[PDB]
Amino acid sequence: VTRTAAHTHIKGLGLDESGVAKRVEGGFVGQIEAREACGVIVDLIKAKKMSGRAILLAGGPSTGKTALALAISQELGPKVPFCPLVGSELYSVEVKKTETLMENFRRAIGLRIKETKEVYEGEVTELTPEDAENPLGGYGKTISHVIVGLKSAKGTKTLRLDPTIYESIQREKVSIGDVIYIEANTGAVKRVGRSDAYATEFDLETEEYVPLPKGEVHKKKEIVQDVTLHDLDVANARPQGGQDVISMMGQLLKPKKTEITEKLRQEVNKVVAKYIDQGVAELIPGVLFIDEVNMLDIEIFTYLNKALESNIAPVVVLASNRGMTTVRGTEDVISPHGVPPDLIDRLLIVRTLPYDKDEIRTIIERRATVERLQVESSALDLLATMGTETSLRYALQLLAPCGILAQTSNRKEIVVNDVNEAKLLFLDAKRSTKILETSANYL
Amino acid sequence: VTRTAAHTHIKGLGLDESGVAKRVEGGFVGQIEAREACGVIVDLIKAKKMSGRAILLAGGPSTGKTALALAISQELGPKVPFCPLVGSELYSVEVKKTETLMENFRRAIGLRIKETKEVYEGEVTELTPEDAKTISHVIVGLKSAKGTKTLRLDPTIYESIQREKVSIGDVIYIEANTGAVKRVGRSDAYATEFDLETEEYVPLPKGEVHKKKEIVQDVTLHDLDVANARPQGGQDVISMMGQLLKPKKTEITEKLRQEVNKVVAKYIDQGVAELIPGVLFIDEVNMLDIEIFTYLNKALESNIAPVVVLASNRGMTTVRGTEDVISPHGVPPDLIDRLLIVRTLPYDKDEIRTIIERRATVERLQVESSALDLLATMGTETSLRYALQLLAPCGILAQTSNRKEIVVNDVNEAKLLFLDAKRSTKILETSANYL
Amino acid sequence: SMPSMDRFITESAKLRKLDELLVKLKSEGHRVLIYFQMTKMMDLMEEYLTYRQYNHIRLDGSSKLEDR
Amino acid sequence: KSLSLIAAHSHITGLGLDENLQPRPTSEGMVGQLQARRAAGVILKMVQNGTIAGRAVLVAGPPSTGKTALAMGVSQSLGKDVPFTAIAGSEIFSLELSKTEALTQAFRKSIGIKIKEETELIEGEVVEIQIDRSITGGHKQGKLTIKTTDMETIYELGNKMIDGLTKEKVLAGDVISIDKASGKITKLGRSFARSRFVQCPEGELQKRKTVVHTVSLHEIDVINSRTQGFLALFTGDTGEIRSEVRDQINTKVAEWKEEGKAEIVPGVLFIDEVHMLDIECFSFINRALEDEFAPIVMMATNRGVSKTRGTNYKSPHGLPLDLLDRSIIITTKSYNEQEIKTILSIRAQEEEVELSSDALDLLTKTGVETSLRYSSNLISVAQQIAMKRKNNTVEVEDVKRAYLLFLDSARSVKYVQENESQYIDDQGNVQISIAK
Amino acid sequence: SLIAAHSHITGLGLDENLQPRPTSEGMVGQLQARRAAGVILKMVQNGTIAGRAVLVAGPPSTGKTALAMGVSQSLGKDVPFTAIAGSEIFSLELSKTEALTQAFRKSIGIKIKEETELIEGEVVEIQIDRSITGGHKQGKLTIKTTDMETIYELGNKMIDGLTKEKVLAGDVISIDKASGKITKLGRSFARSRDYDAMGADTRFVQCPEGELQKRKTVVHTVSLHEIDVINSRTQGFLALFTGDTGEIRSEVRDQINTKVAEWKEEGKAEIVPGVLFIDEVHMLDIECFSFINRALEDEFAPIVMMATNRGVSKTRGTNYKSPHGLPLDLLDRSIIITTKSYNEQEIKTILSIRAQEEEVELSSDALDLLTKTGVETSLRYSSNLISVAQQIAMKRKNNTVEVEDVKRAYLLFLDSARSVKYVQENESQYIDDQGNVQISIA
DNA sequence: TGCACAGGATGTATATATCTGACACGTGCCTGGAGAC
Ligand SMILES: Nc1ncnc2c1ncn2[C@@H]1O[C@H](COP(=O)(O)OP(=O)(O)O)[C@@H](O)[C@H]1O
Ligand SMILES: Nc1ncnc2c1ncn2[C@@H]1O[C@H](COP(=O)(O)OP(=O)(O)O)[C@@H](O)[C@H]1O
Ligand SMILES: Nc1ncnc2c1ncn2[C@@H]1O[C@H](COP(=O)(O)OP(=O)(O)O)[C@@H](O)[C@H]1O
Ligand SMILES: Nc1ncnc2c1ncn2[C@@H]1O[C@H](COP(=O)(O)OP(=O)(O)O)[C@@H](O)[C@H]1O
Repeated sequence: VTRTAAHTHIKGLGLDESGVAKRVEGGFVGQIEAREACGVIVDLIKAKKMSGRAILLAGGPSTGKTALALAISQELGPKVPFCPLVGSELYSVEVKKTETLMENFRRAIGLRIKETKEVYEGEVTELTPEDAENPLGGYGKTISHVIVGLKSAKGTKTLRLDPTIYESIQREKVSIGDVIYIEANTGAVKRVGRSDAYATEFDLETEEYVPLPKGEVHKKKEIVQDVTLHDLDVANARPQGGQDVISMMGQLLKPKKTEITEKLRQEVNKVVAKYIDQGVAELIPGVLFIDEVNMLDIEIFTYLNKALESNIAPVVVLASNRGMTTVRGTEDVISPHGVPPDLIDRLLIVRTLPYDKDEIRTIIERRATVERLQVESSALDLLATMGTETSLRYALQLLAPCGILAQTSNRKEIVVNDVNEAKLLFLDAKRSTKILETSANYL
Repeated sequence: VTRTAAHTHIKGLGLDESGVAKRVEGGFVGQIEAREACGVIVDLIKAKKMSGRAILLAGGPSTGKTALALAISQELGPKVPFCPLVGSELYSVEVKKTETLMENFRRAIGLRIKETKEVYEGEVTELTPEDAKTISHVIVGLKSAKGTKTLRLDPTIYESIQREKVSIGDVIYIEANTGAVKRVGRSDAYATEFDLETEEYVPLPKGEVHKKKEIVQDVTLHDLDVANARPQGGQDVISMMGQLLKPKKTEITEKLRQEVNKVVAKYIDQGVAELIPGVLFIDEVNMLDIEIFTYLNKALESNIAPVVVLASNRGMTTVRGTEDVISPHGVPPDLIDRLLIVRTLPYDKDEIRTIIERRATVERLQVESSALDLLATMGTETSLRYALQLLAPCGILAQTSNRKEIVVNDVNEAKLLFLDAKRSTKILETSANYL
Repeated sequence: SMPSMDRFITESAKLRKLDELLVKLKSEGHRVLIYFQMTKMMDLMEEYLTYRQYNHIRLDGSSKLEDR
Repeated sequence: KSLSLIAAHSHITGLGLDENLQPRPTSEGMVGQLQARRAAGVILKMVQNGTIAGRAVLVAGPPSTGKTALAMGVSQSLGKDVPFTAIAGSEIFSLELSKTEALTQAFRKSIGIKIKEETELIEGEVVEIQIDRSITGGHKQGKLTIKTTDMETIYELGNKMIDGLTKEKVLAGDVISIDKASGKITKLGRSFARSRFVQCPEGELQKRKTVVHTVSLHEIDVINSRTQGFLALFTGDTGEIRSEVRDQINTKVAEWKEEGKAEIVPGVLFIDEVHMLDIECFSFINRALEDEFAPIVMMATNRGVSKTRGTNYKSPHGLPLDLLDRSIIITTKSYNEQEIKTILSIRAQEEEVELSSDALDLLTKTGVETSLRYSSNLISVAQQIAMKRKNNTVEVEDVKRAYLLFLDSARSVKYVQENESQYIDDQGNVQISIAK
Repeated sequence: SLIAAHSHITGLGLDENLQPRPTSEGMVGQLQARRAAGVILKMVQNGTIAGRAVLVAGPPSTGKTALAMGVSQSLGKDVPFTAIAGSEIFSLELSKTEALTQAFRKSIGIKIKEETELIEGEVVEIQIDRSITGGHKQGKLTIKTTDMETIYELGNKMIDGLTKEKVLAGDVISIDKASGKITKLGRSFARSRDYDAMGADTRFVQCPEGELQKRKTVVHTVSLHEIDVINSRTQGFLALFTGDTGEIRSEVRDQINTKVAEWKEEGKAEIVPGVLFIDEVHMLDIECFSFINRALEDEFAPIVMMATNRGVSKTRGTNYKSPHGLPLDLLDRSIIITTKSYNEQEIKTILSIRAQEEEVELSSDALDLLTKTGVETSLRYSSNLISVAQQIAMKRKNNTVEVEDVKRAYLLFLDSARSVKYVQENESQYIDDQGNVQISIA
């Protein structure tokens, strides 16, 4: 019916109006202090005043670090942008890692714009061009004007088209009897389909039949758009959307990432500030999430030191599970969580704690509830004891083979024999390591 | 007014007509033997006969090597090519380093071309093409403030004229030798045909219609190699927007260089051209890889190689790119067998004082004689460059208190505000947390 | 991208189930009346019928007395 | 203009100095470091005089002791029109540009050219447009009535003005600006006629306006190089500009300077975290400072006797002695309790946070105990705890709650060290099970 | 095709109770691993859960890739099975994470349902109107059956499909509307007067009778990575074959995810997950493992199967040793299947199956000798000796491999151990680690 | 004796449905304004 994958039993942080976390609500069990700190961070993000704040989630493996970031993303809502990253994604072969980090920084700042469009639309009834005096004169096009007759509901208009508009008109392969849509902001033309006023069953090109557009031919409408700053940066960097030669050739070449200079970013910031001052724009800062932060090296950390001190950069959430580890790209420095101390000085560390037997048991119970399985109480106790003995994730991932083995025996509940058979068929890390130690030829 | 940056008190080697260096001449203080050797090298370059000769000048830091190289460049004059270079500039990510080395080698060989510029400009009064669909010719009549002139033109220039949208009454610009056509604008006599218009209006040229001039073109062989080896193709004269495909550098083959040499050798024999070899100067030569050092041996044995000047301030140092090769000045011994080494000696107290006085004179500062000995003692105690770089904060602090003369209190204040390397190192050792 | 018609039909569950019932009702070859309460609730339903090219006529409050 | 939420250096408006280059105890958002502020004022006068070039200034000190804030104060006190390029140390390791080429482009972005030119504009409010056209459109007759608050006129219109007016459709009551030579018509909006909104222009219709342009040398280098157009200034793929075009630009700028057609302005290139550069970058910087077209370079680092990158030996400040011989060093110091309290007060007033006096004393105590930046960061998250229980002023227990929730470095190191079996060490050995 | 190493395996050999038969479907022995692989196969066919990592480990020559091939054969068609090696991630064109993302998204299939109309009839009249340069093309087509007669309008693609495999007014054709396919079935009129240029030797068929137009419902499976490459740029269908899909941006991927969810909501499309098999997973950097640790937690993630044969070896990209060459973060979220070595009876059954596959007839004594030498040496050597002894068998002209043929094949070709013995005996003739050799024999 | 809480009563809110109600547009015609002397 539905697809579940290691998550989606979590719907939020699960707090009341005072910020006090319940013991079990919202799909979360335990970790009260971390959830309250994440609620404070959520309120700070919703305040929309700060810039360049950062927190770090530190804890052991399998303790709920990525779960808290996904709970923050669910508590914020879909309107606030959220860019999840892994630390290995910043190394690209097309552009340096500094530009990729700045791109992901600019990808987490949203914007909402009320946009006004001048629209000519209707049904094409007359398509008549007229010619130039000397078509082989070398300079100037072949034709001079194109007369287009458009008919909408309760209206009819005639237009004398520029040839440059007619290139986009004839690139869409319009004809007499087609409903078109001309956008005067960019010159883009959309061919909607054949009109339904004529016959239907005499076509061979699986076309779509559309009634006449309501209202007049010439229109003005207001459109609310959601746009990030990185979208404006890559739109101005590779210009596609005009009707000129360069904008036409921009759509045909193979795209490649380029080092966008800071001058373009200053110009985009100036235009966005003008749009905000005009009262048609609203700025929505977001969250950038970098999981497995220990994969970064010293150069990206040193650039991140500068990039957090700008006046645009969003809230950055990191995560790591290292105790005292040398930073990558260095030889002999040793720093907590693989994060250098100059970056550590600008953070706010949120500690995460391991679980107990009862918390493991109720987590197993809720994840068996989500996966639509029925578990007996003795099998649940055995699964909780296994989770304490080996791993929480190993007891989590043994539920579905137990369900398959129960279903092959024509049963609905999960009993102790299925758990024992899944133990015997499937191994964990410790038993595999113990087998590898007592092995013959590097098993 | 004038910008002074670490140099420009050096105007030459300060030699006499017999090549004997005076003690204070050309902005140079001391350093007799290195200046005389550089004068001999300057005479050898002005001989214009030998190819691939290399010298190297070695010494301590802040001792006058780069000043000597710039003095050589000032002694040769501006018509002789001089390509400055640092050793770290050879590592490019577009082509191999040997190609960049050969490019910088061929950037130091120049040419001199005698040319003639002929220009017609003025208002168009007559534009009558004649055929025999193909125009045979076109007759254009120009007009300026000193009279008119009627010219015949081939249809090739007529195509460029109708490219520029030239009508009757526009001010144009025609180059006779190259056929370049430029439209300046409409004449001021037609400024009242409309109240509001898109055309721009310019007055008549006050000079004659026909102008002639003799010019001398200076090019290098690398410019011809670049112009003959464009990978995408040619370009127009005006291109405000670049090409859709980005042209990067390419490994230029030996065949193109041979053909360029053949064409230039043919043009020299007619007396059109004149060949001026130059100097390739590479500073900080110890930052070169062993592969570039090996390719330099091949490049120095060519027939068209210029005079190469190297500088280094290392002692017995391991060569970059190797593991257990120890050679003097960071230069491998197979290369060291091919140059002549010029030694450059350090300075004592009074020459340091005289250099400080010279830089104070150049920077338009007035220093009391009591502060000058303290500045010289400071320079001998720490560094010459630290004493030289402390003159402008001293001048600013003197000008702040409405004084136009350097008082030793300003020198003490500038010593207190700005530290040298040794005192900063002593702060580094006697500290707890990262300074 | 122009507002689609299939989406106009799938974002409303009542209209979707009405389409599913009307497919077999038209396959049976029948006659059917539908009652409404809003102006636009039948104005959009006319658009659905013209998408389905079904034969239909409309009677409401804005209709003149001769048309009835 | 210049949209910004709140920065970490947003409270600094410049160096706090008098006319005699002496630092005030607290002025323009800067507290303490009087010798560093006086030295930076001397460097600012060095830049403002503009008669010398190619000087290196190194700012060194412990971390979180006013290093980047001094550069921000210098940049704010510099004013507009003077270039200021602020790059990081690790930004020059590109994939399509060499390190020396990236350093050359960073160097040549800090020298500007001042060109003053005058144009003619027609700005006013459109009263009436009368256009007469034929059947085939071969000829068009036009009359335009335009006005200001002081004059009225009617213009007989040509063909190209008519075609430029039907394009970018103008009506009555609009306020437009027309350039005669280029034919560019800009709609400034509508006038004050209800029947965006822009007040009607006054004075003469045809004004002569002089504008002063400031163009960096790198833009002229990109434009004069014929391989790419001016769009490479925005796309960024300039791709290893050659040297002969730079020599031509230098000679042409020196030629323009004698005839008075242009003026040279120098700027400041600021390289934060200069210890991340390689040895070849240092060797290029050693020769890039000895040129007439060179700015004043400010470098900042906090390393003390660290390993130079690309070598195998340790050097003071992570820099070789050749670069340290060409530089003058400004040293910053640590702060007392009163400087920390004043800085926290300024940061509280910047973020619009009301602090009680006892909360300020607690923040000062935990600032002199651990770090300045930790106590600066605690204020904005203590204010959310204050607003959660519906209170405006931040009290003592809100700061204590924020201290309990968010950890600092010294507590986290101890919590890691007591529970080292739960984390991955340098050998990749971890224990995940609780029992046994 | 040809005979490969795993060409004898058709399925996993399991009953309805997921209990492995000892000798069935080309797989013998290894009952625990076969039962576990059947459990994984039923988990995949369920299609409910996502992002499970399965690790197959053991000694070399044990049946790991054989188990993966058996799973892929039991999976059937229309379910994507992406099988890659560890060294294919490293490229000069894409990053490691981008190549891993493409390999992940190649294993998710989307089944799209389409409504089409089939037209089969006899062509009567063709009118084609084209411009002077031949660019703008339009016209009318008059087709008939034995009952009806309809005039259709033609576009550019229809005219291009007509002017290829040229129809000549009397051919019986079939047109699919949604696919744009034109198929010339044959000629029914058999005109006498014909031009002497083309062949026009098509078969004689009858004119079709009944309805001219018929509605039909068709389905097809398209991978997610195909949709990303198609919507990436203008000519993405060429990039599906040339492989020039350089670093597709994230906005394309999330818009594709939203559109796929919309199509599942509308009932148009359904999502079919698959299996991604990474053989020799130990040849991956730690950055690839760090990316896999987060890519396994997405909803659009397939069942990842990894196989390795390393013991406690060094993880690539680091300086420490880990079990199976994998860090403990990946080993925590993975489930391990352990394969075990064989007896002589399983070796004999394997050799008999491989001899039956290669059409090689063995005597009992030759099979016993091959079983003994596969017990002593590796199994793969005795598997490889069979065809060599077969060619020796027709070199003496008898179609039965005897003991002397196996003895001659053992004489001519060497093991791993015998070559090591000869090298250690004659070390002076081979180039060693320091580049020393003795070529002269005096 | 006063106050607080709970239950009932009523207003209302916003899209309907009928349903008029007074306005703006598509055809005749004839005579008077326009051309010519
Ligand atoms: N408090 C909790 N309640 C329920 N499930 C949890 C909790 N904490 C962790 N989990 C589960 O444990 C698994 C590992 O957590 P995650 O944060 O994804 O990895 P790690 O903790 O190693 O960073 C997740 O699948 C998550 O569902
Ligand atoms: N003989 C001299 N007379 C005047 N100035 C000198 C003399 N020798 C050196 N200098 C000055 O001392 C400085 C030494 O710089 P440079 O020669 O570049 O150092 P290095 O020799 O290490 O390259 C230069 O600024 C130069 O102007
Ligand atoms: N004299 C000062 N006046 C005002 N703020 C200061 C001062 N010194 C330090 N700060 C604050 O301390 C923080 C750290 O300063 P900074 O110099 O950027 O750190 P670092 O020394 O690591 O570069 C900055 O946010 C700045 O606002
Ligand atoms: N049960 C089996 N059925 C069929 N073939 C087998 C079996 N076990 C082993 N083999 C053969 O042994 C070899 C196994 O090696 P491989 O497939 O690379 O996996 P692994 O490396 O895990 O042993 C294959 O050539 C396969 O043909």
